[PDB]
Amino acid sequence: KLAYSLDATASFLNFVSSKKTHVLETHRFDVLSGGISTAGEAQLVIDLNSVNTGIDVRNGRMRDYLFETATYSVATVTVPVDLAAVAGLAVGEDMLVDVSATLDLHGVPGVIDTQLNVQRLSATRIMVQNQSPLLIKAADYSLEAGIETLRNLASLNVISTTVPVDFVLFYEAPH
Ligand SMILES: COC1=C(OC)C(=O)C(C/C=C(\C)CC/C=C(\C)CC/C=C(\C)CC/C=C(\C)CC/C=C(\C)CC/C=C(\C)CC/C=C(\C)CCC=C(C)C)=C(C)C1=O
Repeated sequence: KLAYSLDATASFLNFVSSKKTHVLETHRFDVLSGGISTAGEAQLVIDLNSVNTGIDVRNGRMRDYLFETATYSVATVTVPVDLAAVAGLAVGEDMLVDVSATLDLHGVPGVIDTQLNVQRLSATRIMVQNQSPLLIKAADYSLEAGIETLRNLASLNVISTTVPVDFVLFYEAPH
């Protein structure tokens, strides 16, 4: 079934908000899962209820009014992968992989065309990370209404609708 499992505790995915005059804050999802099937389909499942902004009231507002987690508990990324290309990586070697990754977020699947860095760490372990800075536009996933609700709740003049995302994921073959 699975050629690789996500090492959930070693892996992270962060996103960055900006409010007011460039007050940047990096937030995280504390719970990720995933794997790569023997049919060559890599998946990352992001637990939207695990959002961590450092502020409990804010976290609650993001769950309820932004992601609407009672409807959308998770966001799922799916990426076809060449398992032979990954297998052929020497220990320590990297490769760039151009992907059309599907992101299912907030009830709107969309494609992220980006480049990933894949590096082999051991006979069983690989590290996968965004090669380049990666931006998500809220409006692409019908999240701009959510951001406006957050802005109003916090009495802010402006919150940016463009959100950088960074991740470092570790996938492990069966040992
Ligand atoms: C009381 O406290 C409060 C405040 O502070 C005092 C506030 O500021 C505020 C105001 C609030 C804010 C400033 C926060 C506003 C929040 C904003 C702007 C964020 C909006 C978020 C978004 C638009 C999106 C969030 C991002 C995600 C869900 C991540 C999506 C995931 C992405 C893009 C990753 C895609 C993955 C890939 C391309 C590949 C993944 C790799 C694989 C599958 C492996 C492949 C394998 C191989 C081998 C190649 C409130 C309400 C408050 O209550």
